[PDB]
Amino acid sequence: VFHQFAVFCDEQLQNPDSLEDLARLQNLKKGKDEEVAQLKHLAKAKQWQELDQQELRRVEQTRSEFLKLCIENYLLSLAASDEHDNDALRFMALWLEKSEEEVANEVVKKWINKVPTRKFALLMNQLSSRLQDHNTLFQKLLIDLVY
Amino acid sequence: QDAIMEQVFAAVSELLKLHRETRQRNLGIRTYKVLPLTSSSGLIEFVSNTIPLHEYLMPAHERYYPKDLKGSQCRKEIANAQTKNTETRIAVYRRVTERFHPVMRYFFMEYFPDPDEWFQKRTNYTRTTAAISMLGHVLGLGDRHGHNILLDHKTGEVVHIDLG
Ligand SMILES: Nc1ncnc2c1ncn2[C@@H]1O[C@H](COP(=O)(O)OP(=O)(O)OP(O)(O)=S)[C@@H](O)[C@H]1O
Ligand SMILES: [Mg+2]
Repeated sequence: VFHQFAVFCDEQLQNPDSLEDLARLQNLKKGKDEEVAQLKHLAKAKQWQELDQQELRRVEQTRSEFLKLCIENYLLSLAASDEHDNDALRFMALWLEKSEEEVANEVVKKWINKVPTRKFALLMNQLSSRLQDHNTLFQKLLIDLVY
Repeated sequence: QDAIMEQVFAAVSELLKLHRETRQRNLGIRTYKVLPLTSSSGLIEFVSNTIPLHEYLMPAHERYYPKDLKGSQCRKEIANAQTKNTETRIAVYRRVTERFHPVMRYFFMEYFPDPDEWFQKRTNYTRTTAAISMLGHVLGLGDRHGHNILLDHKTGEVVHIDLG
C-alpha cells in the first residue's frame, strides 16, 4: 500500500503537464511584475497580479503536499517489508534534490529512524560525498544517518 | 493565418484516407475556402446550408425549457465571477449549470424525423466531431466557441471555421 501511494505521488510531481503549468504561471507572474514595475490602469494591473499570485500559491501548495506524501510513504515502505528496496535509491535522490526545502527535512526527521540501516548500506559513496559541517537540519540528519 | 491553417488541416485530413479504419468510416474534416485579397480584406466561402451552433442553441434552450436561465443570464453570471478565486468560480459554474439543461438532441429530431435518416445523420455528427476533436488536439487548435462551429442540417456533420 505504501509503495503504491509513494509511486503515485512521485509520478504526480514529475508530470510534464504540471511542470508546464507551473512554468506558464511563473512566466505570467514574471511578466506581470515587470509590467507593474514599468508603470510604477495600475489598479486593474495590480488586481490581475494578485490573482496570479493566488493561483501560483495554490499550485505550489499542491506540489508541497505531494512532496510530503511522497517522502513519508517512501520511508514507511522501506521500514515495512523487503519487497521494494530500490525505494532507497529513489528516496535518496528525492531527498538530496530537496535538501533546502525545510518541509522535506521535517518529514525525513520524523520518519528516518525506523528504516533498517541495511537499506542504505550500499549507498555510502553518495551519502559520504554530501557530508558538510553547516549546522543545518539536512546535515544533522545526514551525519546521524552515516554514523 | 486562417488560409494557411485551413490548408494544413486539409492536408492532414487527406493523410487520414490511407488507413483502413479511418477510410472505412470516412473520417475526415469538412473544408471551406479562404481567399485573402490584401492585408486587410478577403473573400470567405459561406458554407451552404449550415447554421451556427450558438444560433441554434440559444433559442432552443428557451423553447424547450422555459423555466431555465437565459443564455445571456448564464453568460453574465459567469462573467461577474471572473476575478475571484477558483473555488467561487467553480461554485458559480455548478450553480449555473444546474439551471441549464442541454437541448442538442433535438437538432436531429426536428430536422430529420425519419428514423433511418435520423440515425445516419446523428452518426455523421458524432464521427465528424470525433475526427475534428483529435485533429485539433494534435495541432493545438483553439478559439472553439459557438460561432466557429457550424451545423450542416442536410448531412448532420459539423464544420469548423476560423482555424487561425
Ligand atoms: N465562412 C462562413 N460560412 C458560414 N457562416 C459563417 C462563416 N463565417 C462566419 N459565419 C457565421 O456568420 C456570422 C459571421 O460571424 P462574424 O461576425 O464574421 O464573426 P464572429 O465570429 O461572429 O465574431 P466573434 O469575434 O466570434 S463574437 C457568425 O454567426 C458565424 O457563425
Ligand atoms: Mg468567426
